[PDB]
Amino acid sequence: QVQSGILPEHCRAAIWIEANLKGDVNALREASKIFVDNVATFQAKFPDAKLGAVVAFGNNVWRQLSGGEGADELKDFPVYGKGLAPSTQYDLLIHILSARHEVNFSVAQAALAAFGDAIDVKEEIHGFRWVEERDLSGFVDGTENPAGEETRREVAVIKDGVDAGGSYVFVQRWEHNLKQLNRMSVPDQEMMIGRTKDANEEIDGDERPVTSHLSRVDLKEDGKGLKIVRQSLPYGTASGTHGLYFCAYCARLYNIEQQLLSMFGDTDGKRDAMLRFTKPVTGGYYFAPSLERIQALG
Amino acid sequence: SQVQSGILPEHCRAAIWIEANLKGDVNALREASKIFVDNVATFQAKFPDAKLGAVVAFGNNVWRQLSGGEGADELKDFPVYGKGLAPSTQYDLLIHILSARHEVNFSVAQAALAAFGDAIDVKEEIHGFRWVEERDLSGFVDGTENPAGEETRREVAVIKDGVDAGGSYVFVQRWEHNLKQLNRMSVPDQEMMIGRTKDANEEIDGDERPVTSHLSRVDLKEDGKGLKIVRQSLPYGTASGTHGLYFCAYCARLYNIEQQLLSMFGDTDGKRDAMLRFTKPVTGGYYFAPSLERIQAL
Ligand code: HEM
Ligand code: HEM
Ligand SMILES: [Mg+2]
Ligand SMILES: [Mg+2]
Repeated sequence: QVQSGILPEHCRAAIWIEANLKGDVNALREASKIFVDNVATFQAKFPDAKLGAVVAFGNNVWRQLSGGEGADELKDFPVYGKGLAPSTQYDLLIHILSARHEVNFSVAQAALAAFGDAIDVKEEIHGFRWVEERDLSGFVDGTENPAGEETRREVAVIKDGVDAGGSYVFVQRWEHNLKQLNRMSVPDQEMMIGRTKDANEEIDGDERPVTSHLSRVDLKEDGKGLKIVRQSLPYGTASGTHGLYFCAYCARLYNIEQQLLSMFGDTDGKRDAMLRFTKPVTGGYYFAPSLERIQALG
Repeated sequence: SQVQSGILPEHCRAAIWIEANLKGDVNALREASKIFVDNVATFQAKFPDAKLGAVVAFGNNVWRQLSGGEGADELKDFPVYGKGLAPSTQYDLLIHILSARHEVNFSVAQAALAAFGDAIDVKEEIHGFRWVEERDLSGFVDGTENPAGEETRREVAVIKDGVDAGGSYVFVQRWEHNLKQLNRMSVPDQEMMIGRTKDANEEIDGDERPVTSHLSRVDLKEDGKGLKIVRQSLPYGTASGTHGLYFCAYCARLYNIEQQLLSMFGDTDGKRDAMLRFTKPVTGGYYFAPSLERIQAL
């Protein structure tokens, strides 16, 4: 029932396509069915790829396609920090991930064929897992991410109601200034992230700055962590633009927003220390329906 | 005389090519090249399962200065062929990294950039990927008649004796495929354009294909002896944006490559390669890849 791209762990490669609707919103109905059917066919042709994909929709298009039912939390991505985190809300998100980039590429071509000239691609980003699953900063990325299908479902997949089997998705492309990073001592970098670099051990929350990344995003409400399922990957070229393509799924948009309010100064006036070397340049919220809901579009 | 490690490996899944001009004193390339090949050895030691190789190669002007004009008798700036049908974008430095792991290639690319630093101006960085069934993005298998096995590939690509023993000539040319234009062609028309059948990759007899077919352009014999080259080309690009083939070939004789270019681009018999109906080259350069010992003697 859940779209196949939310739950797989440890993908080696991904493709994200962000697009605006140029034509009739009804063109997205048949296109989405064709695409998720294509994904199933590719899974059968390439069983070792552990392929999955997600089609997700921006607020205005999803309100139209759903007749206003459900997706109670969905909204256009606002700026956070009054503009520190920009807003680039689009109509359509396609997320493809697997162990084999060459399979992802074929699936992306299938997606473009399905939607045709109804969509205007705003960016297409090819993510790759780097050495030791580290972000390009050199810090391991993923350690506290929900692990195993059971917990990942609990965090990311809506349990009941009209949206059962769906998920909220957030995507935000960051551009790393690695020269600025390399000007910082390793201890300074470690206090910026909140974990040690080589060994990847958490620095005690009582002993690290409240601006450290972990202090910004490891949030609890009455002892209950506001968890999300991250699917982020490095992207780019060594000599040109490079960074992290951040992607997160959650059964509640709330959990993602609270982390963004924290990181970008809205909650307590303090900003994530990572902004000293990297910055976000896109941002969008999308709703990923269940597969049954996609099939019911037309 | 040891060959650089990136010339001979077969069926690499991923590559990075960096093309750059010299910004500073050519003498800066001496230590930088020695650092780079040492870095390559380090990454081979750290990631034995990547089966990494790399090549540093030099354009005519730079190499004439670094070598004092000795050897590399065939090296020259890449000319335009076909009066401009093949454009010329001769740069000073080529770095070619290939392996089983794109993420290791990326680290090696970063090492190259750190070693050469501001002595170079990067003109393009291209990330190649092997596609399904080793097909070019046109859908045709690419590599079938490439020299196979270390012994034959050495014979074709690696200079055997003299001052340049262990070295090789390199040609790189980036192509931009118009897949929409390709898909307007019937499969039989496409097969007459290439000279092999599409699905089964059977060679079409030379008396059964047009003289403009790719194979008729490049499968050249002189007194019965084929003018062989070692191709390392890979697909590159995004599904929605620029995509094509990054063509790369190694040969102990630049002559073999040039004869094929004169054929493809109309200079030999007034006919040109049928592939120009859907794809076009947008860069072109010749480089000399010295032996590893010669790099140590820089
Ligand atoms: C440049 C952008 C980012 C980079 C390089 C980055 C990197 C990291 C690293 C190195 C960790 C520690 C290891 C781990 O547990 O995964 C981490 C953790 C985490 N990140 Fe980020 N991150 C970025 C952006 C974001 C954003 C935008 C959000 C949320 C809106 C976020 C949410 C989280 C969460 C929830 C954790 C787990 C914290 C914990 O419970 O310990 N990250 N990230
Ligand atoms: C868009 C650019 C190109 C594409 C898509 C392409 C594709 C192909 C394909 C599909 C084959 C047949 C399978 C094989 O034997 O590998 C082939 C063969 C070959 N290509 Fe190309 N190629 C391109 C450019 C070039 C260039 C620029 C050269 C030479 C300068 C070249 C030289 C060769 C050679 C020598 C062969 C082997 C021919 C034989 O002996 O049968 N190719 N190529
Ligand atoms: Mg924690
Ligand atoms: Mg032949």
